[PDB]
Amino acid sequence: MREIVHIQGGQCGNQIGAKFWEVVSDEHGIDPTGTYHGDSDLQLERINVYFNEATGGRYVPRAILMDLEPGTMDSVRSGPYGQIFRPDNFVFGQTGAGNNWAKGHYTEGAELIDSVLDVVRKEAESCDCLQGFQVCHSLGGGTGSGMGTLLISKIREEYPDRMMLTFSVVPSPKVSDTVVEPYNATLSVHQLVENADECMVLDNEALYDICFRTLKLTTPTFGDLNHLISAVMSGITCCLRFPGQLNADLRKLAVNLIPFPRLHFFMVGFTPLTSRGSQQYRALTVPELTQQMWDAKNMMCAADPRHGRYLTASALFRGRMSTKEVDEQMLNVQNKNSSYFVEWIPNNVKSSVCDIPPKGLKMSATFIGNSTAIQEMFKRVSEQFTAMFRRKAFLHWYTGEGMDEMEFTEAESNMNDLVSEYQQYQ
Amino acid sequence: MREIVHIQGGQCGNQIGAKFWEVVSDEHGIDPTGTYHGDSDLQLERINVYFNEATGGRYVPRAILMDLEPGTMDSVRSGPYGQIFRPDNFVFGQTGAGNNWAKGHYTEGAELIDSVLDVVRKEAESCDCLQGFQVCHSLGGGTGSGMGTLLISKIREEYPDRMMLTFSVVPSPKVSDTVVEPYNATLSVHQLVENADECMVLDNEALYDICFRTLKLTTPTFGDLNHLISAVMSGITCCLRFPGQLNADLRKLAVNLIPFPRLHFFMVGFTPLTSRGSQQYRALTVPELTQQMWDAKNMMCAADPRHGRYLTASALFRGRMSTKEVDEQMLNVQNKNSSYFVEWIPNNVKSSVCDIPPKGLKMSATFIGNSTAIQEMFKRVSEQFTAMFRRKAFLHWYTGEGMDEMEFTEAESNMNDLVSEYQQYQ
Amino acid sequence: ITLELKERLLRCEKLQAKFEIISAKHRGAYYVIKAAQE
Amino acid sequence: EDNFNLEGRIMGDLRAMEEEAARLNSQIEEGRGAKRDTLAEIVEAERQIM
Amino acid sequence: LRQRMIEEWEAKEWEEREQEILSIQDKRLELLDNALQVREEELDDE
Ligand SMILES: Nc1nc2c(ncn2[C@@H]2O[C@H](COP(=O)(O)OP(=O)(O)O)[C@@H](O)[C@H]2O)c(=O)[nH]1
Ligand SMILES: Nc1nc2c(ncn2[C@@H]2O[C@H](COP(=O)(O)OP(=O)(O)O)[C@@H](O)[C@H]2O)c(=O)[nH]1
Repeated sequence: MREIVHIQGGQCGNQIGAKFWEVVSDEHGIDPTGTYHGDSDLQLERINVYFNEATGGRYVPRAILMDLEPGTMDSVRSGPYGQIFRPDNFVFGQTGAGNNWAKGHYTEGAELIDSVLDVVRKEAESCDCLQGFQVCHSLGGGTGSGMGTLLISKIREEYPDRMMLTFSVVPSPKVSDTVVEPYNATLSVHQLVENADECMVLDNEALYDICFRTLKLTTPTFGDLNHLISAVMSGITCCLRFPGQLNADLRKLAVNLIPFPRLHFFMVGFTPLTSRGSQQYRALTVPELTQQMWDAKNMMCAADPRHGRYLTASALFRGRMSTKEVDEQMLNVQNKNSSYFVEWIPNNVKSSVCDIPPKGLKMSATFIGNSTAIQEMFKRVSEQFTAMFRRKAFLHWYTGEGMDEMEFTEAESNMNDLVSEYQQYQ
Repeated sequence: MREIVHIQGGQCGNQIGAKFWEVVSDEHGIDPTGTYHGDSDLQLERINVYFNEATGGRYVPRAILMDLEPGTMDSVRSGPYGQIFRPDNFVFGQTGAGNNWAKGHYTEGAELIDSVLDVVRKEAESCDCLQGFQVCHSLGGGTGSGMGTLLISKIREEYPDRMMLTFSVVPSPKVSDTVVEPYNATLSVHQLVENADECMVLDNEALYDICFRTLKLTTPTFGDLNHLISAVMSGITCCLRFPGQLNADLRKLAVNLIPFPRLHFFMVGFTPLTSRGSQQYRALTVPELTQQMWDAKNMMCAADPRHGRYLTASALFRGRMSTKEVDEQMLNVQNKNSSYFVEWIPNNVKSSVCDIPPKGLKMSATFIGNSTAIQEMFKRVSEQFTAMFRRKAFLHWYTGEGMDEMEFTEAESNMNDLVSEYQQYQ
Repeated sequence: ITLELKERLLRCEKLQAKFEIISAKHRGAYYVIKAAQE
Repeated sequence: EDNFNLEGRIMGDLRAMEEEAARLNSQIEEGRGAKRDTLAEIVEAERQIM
Repeated sequence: LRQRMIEEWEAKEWEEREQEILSIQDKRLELLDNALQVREEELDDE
């Protein structure tokens, strides 16, 4: 009954969402055509959080899709579980992003977001009780970084109370697949810090390292990375869709994980991640899940958490579980290393349980940590921005489209003060 | 409750351990697939000392293979019973020590030891109560002597209250297969006397003589030598897995045997070993088992115990038996051969009984002697080491790779005082 | 050097256990006062 | 052209040698620190035994 | 009790013995520390 609305923007956002709806639809048991052909009757009870019955059981997912070129909507419709998306939810442009934050957020924003707010508001009226918004987009692009950010501004201006999960991927040195990442990263993070509520930050090098080390894959690709991100995005909302020994709503996650309003850039990881070669050797037990969680090699972001201090953390668990073993593990891990957690907070770790594990498993978890070692993520982009902007590199694409260098300087200043705040709380 | 983790170093160690698991898995009743299909419950009742349950009746051994080549591991996997192993334990490089102690202890050892300690830590943490480790290796190679020595030293710097059963296949001259055996053997025993706590001496010369004389085999390949060594290794440690009238575990054996803080080099036998023609024309009485057990052409060592006194001895019988018969047998042996026993230790011999014999053999026994004849093997390797080292033959392969000359001389001195302590106490 | 340190730590633990067991055996010093008073 | 390429490759090899030298220096400094703190720990162990 | 105030001074003299033990151990431990420094210095030189 607590509604969730999903917003997809950018090519990466569209692909990630087309995989996330894949996982959610298959686990609630709706077949590709759009009807309901599940097995158990416990999944039927909460399909309203993500789906609307139109007429005759043709469930339509409650999602908004946006971009600037039809070359992504074509792929979205082509891919599996493509027919489910309501055809009214394909707001697309005609020009293209161009990787310029100016085109993303100022020029095309005016003629696209004004048109997509109609769809999002109609969806909000169609659903009854909005719990919040979940938006999956990009920070290294033109549509997700700029147009998605301006849409975030407009949505927060409209609904102040609702929470916002911002599933955002960020650029990286080793996997820098384009040459103006710093600009479109700073100009997006400046609004993201002020305007969002839970920043789920991801990347590509972390996902590749996961698919190489933990999953032992041979040729990992965007399909696999998006599958992992989908698994996390389903685990984060498992609680609203299924009952359990101790429920955990989105506002509860925010309250237990945020000690200061602008300190809300979390880092997420999944568990268990085991190879198909050695599926039948490991033991799906709480100590093993917690050992796999609390380590750098599983975090889905380029952060070395042991080079920082976990301010807070949260652990969702799924499966017929004993909260006694769960919280003794969460306390033993906390007391082994008191240095890596902050001094002035007792019980740095929140735990929650649900009684239905995901399809294809029997026992799972999801770790969301508010650490202070995530400052170096933004530090890399900040130093790249300084080096590039000191010589006005590529600056004309921005300063010829209604933008002033004051914007660049202030965005850099905001990133600097945020990273200073993280560094201070250590 | 007690736990043993088994580590295999080098090609010799890997083959011996593979055959050992082939034997012990059968003695516990589990097939190569990993699913129990035996008969009784006395097997399953204490298999937790070796195996871990994975997922519904899939038992995985607690062993770690390790070397510097992929070919040996490929052979081990291709062989029978190799499936049970967890693929995560398979740690290896690609270059190869090449019978070089400097490679096996300083370059490749350094570059693999940090990785291997991760997996040994995983196994030693997944357990509940450790009593000691097992290591299988040679003393005449690079991946086995130097790397095994580095591994056991790294273990001692971490678990300073535990034993290791280091089964060392000593390089025999008449069965030598590489040009520089002593340059490895001396430099390995240097630290074997310092760190390892129960070094079990074995030699291909004595194994081949046993096979030729007693077994009357025609074409003894390494299979049967590994079979004998595995039978000994599985028999030494049944006091844990099986309940006996007089139970004696590893610490009891160590404290009973080792009189002085550095005389841990055991010479080992096993009964009954028969040809399949004379197994129909013999009686397996307890006196007969004891006589074969003390038969000097049955100990797995090239040093005939007639060339010295016995510091102490221990016997481990298997099968329902008579404890008084055991004790009177050993008393008769000691009284008849009183000239071979140390005068300042009354009742130099220890006896233990387990109510389960190795399957097929309705009765069996094992012998662990601490006789002072062990000095023969060490003088017989020291002669070769001095003979080579007088003119620095084959020495540049180590000096250029990082070892000064003084280390070899210090190893000489340590070997000399080790071989001199036995002479002193004889 | 780490080997020596670990050996010394084990010796310290042994002496700890010895002291605690001697305490448990004896008591199970506050007895002399009442002994003399009686 | 060959001399230009040669000079470039020589300069690269140089910076490689200082890279590995810096790695070794850092490791040795770590080891010296570990040795001295281990001596401190052994002194504390003696005090505890006393 | 009044007699206990004598017993508590017995305890005080026992604490004085404890201080004497502390001083003896301090002297011996300082000598041992110097010996350890000497051995380490010789090792480093060699
Ligand atoms: N992990 C991951 N990253 C992606 C995927 N697709 C695209 N990306 C990256 O995310 C960024 C998304 O920005 P972009 O595609 O240019 O946005 P748009 O072209 O304006 O719609 C790109 O620069 C890609 O490098 C994906 O499926 N998985
Ligand atoms: N029992 C047994 N011994 C072996 C086998 N193969 C080699 N050896 C012995 O092991 C010694 C060689 O040690 P090796 O495993 O090569 O050490 P490495 O050179 O470091 O790899 C030789 O002296 C052989 O006598 C085997 O299959 N079984």
